[PDB]
Amino acid sequence: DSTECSNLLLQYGSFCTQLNRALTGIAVEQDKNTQEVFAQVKQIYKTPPI
Amino acid sequence: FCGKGYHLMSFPQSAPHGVVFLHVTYVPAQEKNFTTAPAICHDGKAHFPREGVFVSNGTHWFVTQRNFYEPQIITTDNTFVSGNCDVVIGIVNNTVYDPLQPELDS
Amino acid sequence: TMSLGAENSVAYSNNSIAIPTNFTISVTTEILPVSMTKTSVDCTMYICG
Amino acid sequence: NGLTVLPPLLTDEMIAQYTSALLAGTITSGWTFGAGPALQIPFPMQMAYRFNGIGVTQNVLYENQKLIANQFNSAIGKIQDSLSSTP
Ligand SMILES: *[C@@H]1O[C@H](CO)[C@@H](O[C@@H]2O[C@H](CO)[C@@H](O)[C@H](O)[C@H]2NC(C)=O)[C@H](O)[C@H]1NC(C)=O
Ligand SMILES: *[C@@H]1O[C@H](CO)[C@@H](O[C@@H]2O[C@H](CO)[C@@H](O)[C@H](O)[C@H]2NC(C)=O)[C@H](O)[C@H]1NC(C)=O
Ligand SMILES: *[C@@H]1O[C@H](CO)[C@@H](O[C@@H]2O[C@H](CO)[C@@H](O)[C@H](O)[C@H]2NC(C)=O)[C@H](O)[C@H]1NC(C)=O
Ligand SMILES: *[C@@H]1O[C@H](CO)[C@@H](O[C@@H]2O[C@H](CO)[C@@H](O)[C@H](O)[C@H]2NC(C)=O)[C@H](O)[C@H]1NC(C)=O
Ligand SMILES: *[C@@H]1O[C@H](CO)[C@@H](O)[C@H](O)[C@H]1NC(C)=O
Repeated sequence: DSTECSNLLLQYGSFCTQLNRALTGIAVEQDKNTQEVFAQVKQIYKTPPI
Repeated sequence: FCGKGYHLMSFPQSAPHGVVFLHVTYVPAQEKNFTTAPAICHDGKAHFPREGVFVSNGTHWFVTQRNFYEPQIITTDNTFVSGNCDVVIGIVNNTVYDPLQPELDS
Repeated sequence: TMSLGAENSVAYSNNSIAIPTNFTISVTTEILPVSMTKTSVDCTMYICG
Repeated sequence: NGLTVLPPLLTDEMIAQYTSALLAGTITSGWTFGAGPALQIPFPMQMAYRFNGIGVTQNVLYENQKLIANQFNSAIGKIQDSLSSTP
């Protein structure tokens, strides 16, 4: 929560934007991985009761 | 791997820094219910389809290829014999035609 | 809450089969990236001009 | 300290539902649902088709169907026991 630290951190440029963008890309990539593995059918099939 | 459905062929197209594959596939359509059996019991022998499947439209039994409905008469040319009728579960009784049978008769 | 898909109870029984009577020749697209832009950076010129 | 854990888009019950749909499709329809419409087929007939895929005649599957079903059930039970007994 230090304002002085953030003001000094702005001297280094868009490093924080790069790191947040990379982590966001990883986070959406995990959901894409789960979609690719498990969501390969658009019909929810059910077994017969017997 | 090469499109949704049974893959027939594919065509490449160049793209900016990439490739586009046009996958030509065969999709089954207009399916119909049939009554099926694993084997046909004839003369105390069990008959199994050589390449197809036994189907019934309600009254008559035929053999057809698995991926397209093309009913054919169950003969000794498209079936093979293995064992008697006592072992296979769900075997049904139907005649099996012999192509040689009209030949020696005449 | 997102719907996974439409429900499709397959009419399974021990002596019934479904045989296709027709077919559709379906063409689908698959786009795959192959290469990137070849970029070269002069480290001395970038840092120091 | 600025770390957050985002929940996955698909919850565990929906992933389980997807696996259940895949299991129901491969049990009631074989490989037909993966290539188009789901075509029902009896499971011994589907197993016989798979037997032909590996180059074994259908008669072998039909004649030894009770033995094959017993072996399959025993193997599935052994899988559950092996998972429950191995850390
Ligand atoms: C099942 O298929 C057979 C073969 O096509 C049908 O038998 C034919 O039916 C037509 C119309 O009744 C007759 O004109 C033919 O002479 C029949 N052929 C033979 C060899 O019998 C049969 O009707 C079909 N059954 C059902 C319920 O659809
Ligand atoms: C299929 O055919 C077999 C033989 O033609 C039938 O078996 C006979 O069944 C009758 C009545 O149950 C018995 O009296 C005979 O002794 C049996 N013979 C043999 C050799 O097993 C069988 O019942 C038929 N199945 C159907 C469904 O019609
Ligand atoms: C094969 O037969 C089954 C049952 O006779 C059909 O399944 C029914 O289809 C109707 C129409 O959508 C549904 O309202 C029923 O609930 C279904 N019953 C079951 C048990 O699934 C099936 O549609 C038939 N197949 C074809 C290609 O006509
Ligand atoms: C199999 O499907 C094709 C379409 O994929 C059917 O062809 C259509 O037939 C209708 C009426 O016969 C015509 O009005 C359409 O113009 C046809 N479409 C095409 C692309 O040719 C064909 O009739 C079907 N065959 C069977 C036996 O059902
Ligand atoms: C199929 O099921 C019916 C009842 O649902 C039963 O009478 C018949 O014997 C069964 N056939 C086989 C081969 O299991």
